[PDB]
Amino acid sequence: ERMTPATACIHANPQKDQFGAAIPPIYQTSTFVFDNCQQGGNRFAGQESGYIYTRLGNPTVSNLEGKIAFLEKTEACVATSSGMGAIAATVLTILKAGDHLISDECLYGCTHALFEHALTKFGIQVDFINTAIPGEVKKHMKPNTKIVYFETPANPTLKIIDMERVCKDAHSQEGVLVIADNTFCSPMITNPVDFGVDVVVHSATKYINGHTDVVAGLICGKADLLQQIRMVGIKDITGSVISPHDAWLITRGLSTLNIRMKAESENAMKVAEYLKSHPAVEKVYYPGFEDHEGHDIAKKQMRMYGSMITFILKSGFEGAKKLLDNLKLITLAVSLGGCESLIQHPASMTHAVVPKEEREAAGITDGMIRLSVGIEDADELIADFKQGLDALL
Amino acid sequence: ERMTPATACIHANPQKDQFGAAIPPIYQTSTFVFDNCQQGGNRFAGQESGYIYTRLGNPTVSNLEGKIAFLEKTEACVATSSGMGAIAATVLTILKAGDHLISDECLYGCTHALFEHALTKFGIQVDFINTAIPGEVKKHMKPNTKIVYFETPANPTLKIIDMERVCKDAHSQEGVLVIADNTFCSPMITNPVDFGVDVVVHSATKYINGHTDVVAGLICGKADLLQQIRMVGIKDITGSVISPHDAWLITRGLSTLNIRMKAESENAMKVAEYLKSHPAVEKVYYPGFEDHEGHDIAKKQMRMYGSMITFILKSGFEGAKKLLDNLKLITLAVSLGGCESLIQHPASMTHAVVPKEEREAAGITDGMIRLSVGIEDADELIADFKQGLDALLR
Amino acid sequence: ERMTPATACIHANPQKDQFGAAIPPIYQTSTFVFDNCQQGGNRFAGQESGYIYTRLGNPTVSNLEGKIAFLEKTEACVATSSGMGAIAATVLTILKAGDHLISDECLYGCTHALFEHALTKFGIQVDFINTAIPGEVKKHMKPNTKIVYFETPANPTLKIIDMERVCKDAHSQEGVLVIADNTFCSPMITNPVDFGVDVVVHSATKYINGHTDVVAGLICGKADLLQQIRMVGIKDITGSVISPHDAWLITRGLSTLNIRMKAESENAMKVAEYLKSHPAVEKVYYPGFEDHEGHDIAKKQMRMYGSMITFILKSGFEGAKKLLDNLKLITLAVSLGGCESLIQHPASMTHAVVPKEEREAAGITDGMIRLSVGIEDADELIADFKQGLDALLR
Amino acid sequence: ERMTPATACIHANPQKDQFGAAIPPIYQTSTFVFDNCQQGGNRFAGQESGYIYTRLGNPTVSNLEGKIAFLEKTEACVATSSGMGAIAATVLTILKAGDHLISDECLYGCTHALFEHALTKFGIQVDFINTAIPGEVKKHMKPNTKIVYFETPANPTLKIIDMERVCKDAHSQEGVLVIADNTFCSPMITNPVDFGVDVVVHSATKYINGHTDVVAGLICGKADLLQQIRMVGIKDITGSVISPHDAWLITRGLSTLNIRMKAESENAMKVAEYLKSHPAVEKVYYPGFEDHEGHDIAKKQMRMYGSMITFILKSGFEGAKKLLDNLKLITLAVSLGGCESLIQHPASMTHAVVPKEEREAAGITDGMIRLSVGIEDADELIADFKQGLDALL
Ligand SMILES: */C(=N\[C@@H](C[C@@H](*)C)C(=O)O)c1c(COP(=O)(O)O)cnc(C)c1O
Ligand SMILES: */C(=N\[C@@H](C[C@@H](*)C)C(=O)O)c1c(COP(=O)(O)O)cnc(C)c1O
Ligand SMILES: *[C@@H](C)C[C@H](/N=C/c1c(COP(=O)(O)O)cnc(C)c1O)C(=O)O
Ligand SMILES: *[C@@H](C)C[C@H](/N=C/c1c(COP(=O)(O)O)cnc(C)c1O)C(=O)O
Repeated sequence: ERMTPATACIHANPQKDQFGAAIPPIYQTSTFVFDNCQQGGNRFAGQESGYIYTRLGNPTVSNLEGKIAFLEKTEACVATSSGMGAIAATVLTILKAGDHLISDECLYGCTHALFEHALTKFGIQVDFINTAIPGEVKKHMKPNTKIVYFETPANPTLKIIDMERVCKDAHSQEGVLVIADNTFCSPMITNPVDFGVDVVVHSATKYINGHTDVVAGLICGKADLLQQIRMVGIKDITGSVISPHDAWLITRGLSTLNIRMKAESENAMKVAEYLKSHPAVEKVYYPGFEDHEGHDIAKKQMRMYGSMITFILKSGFEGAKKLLDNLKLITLAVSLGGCESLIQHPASMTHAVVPKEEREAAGITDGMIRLSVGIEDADELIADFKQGLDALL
Repeated sequence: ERMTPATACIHANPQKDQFGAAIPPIYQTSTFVFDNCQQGGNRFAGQESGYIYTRLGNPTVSNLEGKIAFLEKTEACVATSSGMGAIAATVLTILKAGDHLISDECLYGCTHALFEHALTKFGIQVDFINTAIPGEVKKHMKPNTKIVYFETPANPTLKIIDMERVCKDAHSQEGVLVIADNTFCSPMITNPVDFGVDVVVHSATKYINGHTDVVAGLICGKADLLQQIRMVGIKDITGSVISPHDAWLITRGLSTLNIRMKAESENAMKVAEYLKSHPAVEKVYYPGFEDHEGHDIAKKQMRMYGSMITFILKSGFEGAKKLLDNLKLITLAVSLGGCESLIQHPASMTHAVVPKEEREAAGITDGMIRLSVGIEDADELIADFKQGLDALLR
Repeated sequence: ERMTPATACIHANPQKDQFGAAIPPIYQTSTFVFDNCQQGGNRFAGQESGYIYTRLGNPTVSNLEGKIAFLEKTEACVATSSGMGAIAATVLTILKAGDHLISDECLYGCTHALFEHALTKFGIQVDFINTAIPGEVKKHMKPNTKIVYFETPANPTLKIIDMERVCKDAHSQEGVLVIADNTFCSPMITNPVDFGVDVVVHSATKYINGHTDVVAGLICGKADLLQQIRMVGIKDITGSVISPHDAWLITRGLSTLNIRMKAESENAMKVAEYLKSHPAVEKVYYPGFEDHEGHDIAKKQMRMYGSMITFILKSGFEGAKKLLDNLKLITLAVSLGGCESLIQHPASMTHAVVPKEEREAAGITDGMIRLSVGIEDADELIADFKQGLDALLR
Repeated sequence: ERMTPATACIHANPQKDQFGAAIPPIYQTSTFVFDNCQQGGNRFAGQESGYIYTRLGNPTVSNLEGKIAFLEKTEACVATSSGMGAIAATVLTILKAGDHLISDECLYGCTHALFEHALTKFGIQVDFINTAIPGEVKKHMKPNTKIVYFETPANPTLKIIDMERVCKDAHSQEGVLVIADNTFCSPMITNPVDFGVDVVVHSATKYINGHTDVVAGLICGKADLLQQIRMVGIKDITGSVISPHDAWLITRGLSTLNIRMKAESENAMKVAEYLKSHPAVEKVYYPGFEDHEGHDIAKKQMRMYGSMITFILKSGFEGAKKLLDNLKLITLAVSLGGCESLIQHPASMTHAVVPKEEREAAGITDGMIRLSVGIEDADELIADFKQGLDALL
């Protein structure tokens, strides 16, 4: 029986330090000494194991990578210095001028901009579609289609996508890679490779680190493709090299990932249910609600329903600013997945970079408020909302 | 009068900490709290100053950036998580499928690969020329030429390039950006903008940090272009986001940059002179040599001659391995610019990724050794080469 | 109503950062700049707030201190660079040659040594008694008695001490300080001041940091006494100055203290129950057991029963070694309170420094094993003991 | 021939990391795993090498310790979490109630308080004398004398003490240890064991780290005494355990110690000479001046004259505040030995804790200004003083 996820966030990929250090040391070194020239030339040629230089690989970073690969059930993992770097190192390794990419239209704002404006200036063709509609992916495929990409639940509407149905369509022609951004679930909730996904990416800045003090990304997938991503996407094209110090903080944060995800999902269900019945609140989105579109798909793909909640007030945008400015426990900031509860307004903040018309076509409204529930006491979270919401009348 | 470089590497871009901290604290935070929504919306719309999220900006990272922009005399500076990321974020922001790039053919191995393989699969045209030769730049210019790129002294031959000349040729046509990789010199030795260069990049992993423990890059230039590089190159395309903890370490390392560069240059002159008169050595490339090509150019562009030394042994490849395997003080590893002296063999190590014929055309032979001298005692360094070299011969 | 402990370990003592940093920066600075001399002179004379020098105070260290003082319900808290430093700075500030100290005889090995050997060469009188036994405290009180000191549950037998009782006896004479080492419980399980305790110390190296990567101590109590401990115990006598980088890591670790203590206590109840019914096990000490001595006292003093479990194998010393050498998931090392489960053998390890007869008098036998349960899957933990224990027997 | 000091601040005590890390990794771990119980019990008994727990020892900390021991030419070194901790762990390991200590009266203010008030309440007898006067030490010895302690140059007057003469006197009776606080020189300037000193201490917060961001101390001396200091002074009495992260920063700072000390001493000579001829300045103290008392002893004991300068204005204390408040490059703060130049006023700042009468009996006046010169450009340092001093007229 496979080591459980609970035990594995601490003990997968055990390290062997020469002194028996309980916590493996931090390899804050840019470079590694060769014993002789032959060894150096063998490593550079890929003929001998061992380290060379921190943009190419680092033992502290590998420690984190093997733990994550295990938790995602993939052969390998490549760590980067930001979720965007993980995304970009992946798609810029795979694609070239002439290729085609299909993406869900509801994405993190910066990923949407990368696909709409950067890839298209490098000669890559992109389609933005609703990949939650059965059959939509297959309808937009062309012979040169190389990647189908999506986020579920989506940032920030929490739209659910049936991953297995998307993979069926994408893999109905040879040579297509399906990439899922699994940031909002984390590996404790979902393992996208279960459903046919080829590559899984994360902003490790969010739940995996969980402590709001590290910006970093992760790429999980087959070893041969990830070796290409490492030697092309990381080494030359993005240069998104994580600091070994930051990787060591993420391994530290990872050790409480299982207890954090459970506590945050439990609190989120209580908070979502509270929000739903407040008279000032118009609509609440939470994957665990039975009336949430794709709830049955969500239950199939997610072990817990997450700590992300998106909601709309009956007083709209102006209502959203008043509530948000008057919260006393919940913190006003972007990002998510930390131990403290955060909240923000996607149309003027995380998704302001996406043109309104594209926002709204994807279901992102100007009234939406996006909340990431931490591990505070749930009654005190509810009480902060009550006081803030009662003031709206 | 302008704050000298010797004071500025400690005191340029002074910070204001609320507690008066002598060393400004480490902002190891991914996100920043808004006082109210209007302020957050305003910061995202570029209408109000203040911070948002570390991929977009961070106060510790800005501290290092302002210090480097001052030292390079540029309006702005963008830090990244690797010298390659600085190069990539810069050229991927500027160019688009269909553009043309001119580069010196003698570059760091990974940059040459970035240019030869990655840029060309994205529809960019690239020519590798000898920009040190009068006329080559102007002859290769095309209507879609956007960038002229070079390193001087070059990695690893230490070829000197007349920057003023290259800039006048590149800028004889409108809309061309000249980009210089100033890593081997550091801002203490050269400020390439003095010669007309538009953008200056660095692998801050080398001399600037100077302690062999951080991988990071810097981009220095005008505010307009660097604001585009930050919003496109960093934010979307590379995601080469420097760690605030590493930026703080670079700032620490930067405070001794002036005394390290001086001490390393002084050592390097002694070591280069010793290598040049050793019977096992065919050739020594050092910018300080009076005979060497580009010496008057190197002298006009460099305040010090640097601590890089490249040399070729008369016994070739096999001789290089024997010497590098028997060195006891000098450290065998890639990288450079640290306090400890480092040495390596470019054809099988840093430049093994470049096809042999491109290596050979750029003067990278297989008898070539590259050395980065640190701040050890110069006599102990020369004695390590003496025992290593004598054994080769005897 | 008071902020709950579950919220307070993240949000008590909120900081105000000038940039709105969500995670307050690391003040890794030794010294602080004065705006003018008067201000500096005023801060040194205790007449003006603000910082001076990190041995004397530091904003990152104050952040952790205010968070812990809130969690323990004390006016103040002083952080140190080790649990021993917290103990030493406290007792070396209070006592002077000629004073008398009463301590429970069952203590952490190094504290017992500090007390038995160091304090006594400095002219302090020390008696080690069983403070869990009615009357022993009052019977040993002398006119010069300054301190009554204990740990509950005790390291490593987990003996429970009725704190309210000990305090009423100690405070039946004027001028006595009761000091409780609350490391095994953490502020999430017990607030010893609720029972009349004056000073609470911790090895923050254990549960509070909770990630096995920091050595640090805390002292919690009244502002008057802690101001003396900071100006004498820390500043001159121990020089146990915590690193701001480590304090920041402790603050990070503290944010999950509530969910870790709950998860570890829940696991520990399951693991203790399994050990108790295993035929190779003679005895299991766990505060949650309904039969065990001091259970109603433990229940009144502890919100949770903790994750420490101590047990004795019927095959004694040789059996303990075999079991500890064949465990595959539980980690053999000293320390405790981390996310990973740790185990060790007190008579040859943490308490080997205490003369055998003192160990034996305090109930530390050589068949005794101490376990600190972490947050792994409870069934995997029990399966590691099952294979280890079955092999012992078979 | 012994590795030079220049080379040794980088290369003494070379480490062997399993991956060949050029910069040895950071052992930020509180504890170490035993391979078996027997190994654990052997280490605890002092019968087997290897690590146990970070208050007892740590590989990153040992790296720093062996580099320092080499540079000081002592058998061993114990690192602590502050210079005061180094001092206290040493004297509290050696002494017991009934013992006697002789100290120079001109000391860092906090050391003076430790000796005057803490040791005396633990039954230790202390004499404060001018140890620069030939014969003074011997005159105050008693049968129970265990330690003779001093600082040279002294903080903050820069009084010079003939170490060899002090050691002769102290070692004229059996069982006496001479302890020198060598913070103001650093091991690049002086190695006190050359002159008979038994134990050398440092505030590594100053020059050795040299970057004003770490508080830490160092104890250098024979292995058997330092083993006692480690197992009693550090383990139980002070608990002054340095953070491995801070030890790794100090090894990093140490690598530029030789170039820093030379540049700071060179700048200091220029600054002291400038100050000396300014008409607003009454008196300048600098060990390199030929009229400095004990100049000949200083030349004998110091390879360079240091970067510390103490001076007095003809406008006294009020003059000192005006100059100090108007310096623009020099930084107003306590501490010293960093890359930036610092300045402070000892009577109201570092030595305010010492009663006036004791200050003045030791030569510390209310007019003294203490300056620690960094590596800025010397003309710009002089120019900051010129503008500040000219304003005093
Ligand atoms: C992280 N998104 C953030 C921050 C941008 C404002 C959020 O929505 O608040 C993110 C990323 C990019 O990862 P980073 O480069 O910021 O580490 C990638 N995927 C997802 C889903 C998100 O949310
Ligand atoms: C360091 N002294 C300082 C700081 C106190 C104000 C200075 O004079 O400004 C010092 C110490 C103590 O070392 P730390 O505990 O501060 O690391 C010990 N010896 C000397 C000579 C001094 O100066
Ligand atoms: C590669 C082996 C290391 C190194 N040169 C690096 C370097 C770069 C890239 O900087 P990063 O390694 O990504 O921080 C860019 N510019 C120059 C000139 C470099 O030398 C080598 O040892 O040569
Ligand atoms: C010693 C082997 C470690 C540990 N107990 C530590 C501890 C201390 C000391 O704290 P520090 O190790 O200096 O941070 C003080 N109080 C208690 C109760 C402790 O347990 C052990 O494994 O028992």
